[PDB]
Amino acid sequence: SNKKMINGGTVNNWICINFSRQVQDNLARTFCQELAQMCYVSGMAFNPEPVLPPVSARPEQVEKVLKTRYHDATSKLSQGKEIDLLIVILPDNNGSLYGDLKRICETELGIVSQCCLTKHVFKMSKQYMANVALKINVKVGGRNTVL
Ligand SMILES: Nc1nc2c(ncn2[C@@H]2O[C@H](COP(=O)(O)O)[C@@H](O)[C@H]2O)c(=O)[nH]1
Repeated sequence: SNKKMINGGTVNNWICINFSRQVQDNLARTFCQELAQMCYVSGMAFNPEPVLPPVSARPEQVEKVLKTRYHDATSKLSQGKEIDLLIVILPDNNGSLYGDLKRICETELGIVSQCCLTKHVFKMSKQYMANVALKINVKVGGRNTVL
């Protein structure tokens, strides 16, 4: 048996930010759609569409891009609703970007985030997607089986 979802969590509102120069907008878009689909069919409630389309940013602007995109997306929601998930596409080798990302999301924005390496965005294998869905589920309060 592979791990599966016991209780599927809910992602009604999400956005994507891309930090890889090898990834065009449409590919980030397509990647997130496949991930959203996997999350759903695994047992989550997961909106097939993001609050805002993906945006591409330079790692040097991590603080600015995250805070601005967070503000703009949140202001788009019905009053009192909040963003459930940020999906981040990042370069295979990213130095301090991963850590910066997590510190900002954890301690300033208070948003759940899922990082995805460029290599996986190009391959988009079903096994990868299933694994990332499992991680997302736990992060938003769902529960998975144990082996
Ligand atoms: N743990 C960790 N993962 C990283 C780092 N940089 C990129 N990643 C990628 O981020 C993914 C995990 O993302 P998370 O689930 O923490 O949002 C891993 O698959 C890994 O490929 C890093 O510095 N530390």
